[PDB]
Amino acid sequence: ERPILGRFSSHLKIGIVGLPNVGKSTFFNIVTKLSIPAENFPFCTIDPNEARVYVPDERFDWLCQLYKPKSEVSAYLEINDIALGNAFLSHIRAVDGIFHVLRAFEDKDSVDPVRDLETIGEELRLKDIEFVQNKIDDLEKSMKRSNDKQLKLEHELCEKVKAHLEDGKDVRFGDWKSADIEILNTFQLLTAKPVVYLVNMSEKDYQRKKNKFLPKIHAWVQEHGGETIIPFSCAFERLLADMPPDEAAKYCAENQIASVIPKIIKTGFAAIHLIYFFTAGPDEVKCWQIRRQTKAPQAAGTIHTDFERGFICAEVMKFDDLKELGSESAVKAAGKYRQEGKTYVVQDGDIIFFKFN
Ligand SMILES: Nc1ncnc2c1ncn2[C@@H]1O[C@H](COP(=O)(O)OP(=O)(O)NP(=O)(O)O)[C@@H](O)[C@H]1O
Ligand SMILES: [Cl-]
Ligand SMILES: [Cl-]
Ligand SMILES: [Cl-]
Ligand SMILES: [Mg+2]
Repeated sequence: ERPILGRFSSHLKIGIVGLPNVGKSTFFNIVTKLSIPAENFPFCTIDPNEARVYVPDERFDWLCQLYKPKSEVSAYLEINDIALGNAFLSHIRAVDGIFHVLRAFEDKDSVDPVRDLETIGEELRLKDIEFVQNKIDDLEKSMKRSNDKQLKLEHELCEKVKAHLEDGKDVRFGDWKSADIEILNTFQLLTAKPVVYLVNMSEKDYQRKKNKFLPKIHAWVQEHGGETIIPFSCAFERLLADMPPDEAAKYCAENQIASVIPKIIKTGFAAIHLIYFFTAGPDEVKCWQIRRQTKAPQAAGTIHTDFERGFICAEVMKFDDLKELGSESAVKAAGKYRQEGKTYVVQDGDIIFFKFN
């Protein structure tokens, strides 16, 4: 319903945030080892702390089996290893979502995730108050010399925002009007950025699917957003990425265990409000990355500007209808090759051909 809280930008990043020595770089290096080579994004500089990972998708893979196309193109998630400090917030402001890593395994100076959640939670809210407060000063200083309604509106929000933060809540979970969000998105505020909780634990805990700290983390999250908790073992994953495909498959069978990195990649990608639509022929099958609540013309623009400027229609078929009926010819036969106009919001998984001029 409401507009999305986050920057109206193409190149979205997710940051690895957490207390020191909980698994941040060990998780990043697993991610890095699975990354796309930086030379394949020639328009971008990929710093050593940055990596981009293919978003795995079973629907995408099925479309590659069907068309057996010449070019298979995936979407990607950009993950940023950050660092806790002050210059910590430079790297943290430049991302659009947080992999909040939390330590849930015993050492071999204390072990507690919910305490670490509070430390970072509080530390995040405080530096947002610091941000809001300064613009609160700058606004009312300028309102002395101007009668601008926008200065008043921005001032009213900044007061309501600081109330929310002092009340012990994150800007992300406020009940904001559409126009408040517009102003909020200018501020790039830390607690406006979405979180995916990654509970790092032993390989034993992970495989057993039980952990002493998990119910205490889980119940806390329900009281603070209800965001996704993915339990994972950083050691197991490190171990598993270091071994080749069939050794991994033998290991996964014999230990009755499986990697959750794909789920982590998928969940992070969705959590920062990205989706994609497919295009699919023998030429290529490609995932077309877009923000949620994107209308069909703006989606078409992402391929070629003309597709938007002279937009006629988007010829869209759902994935479920293609896998069921076996081919596009067959989907057409059943009158399921729909035709959508300029106010059609694109669904994740839509397979689209655009008509224009
Ligand atoms: N599930 C686990 N079991 C055992 N050891 C682990 C597990 N997860 C992480 N570790 C170890 O704990 C350490 C965590 O450090 P690391 O992953 O480098 O975080 P970091 O990047 O140092 N965070 P920061 O200090 O903010 O830079 C590593 O040396 C890991 O080997
Ligand atoms: Cl850094
Ligand atoms: Cl440092
Ligand atoms: Cl097209
Ligand atoms: Mg690190």
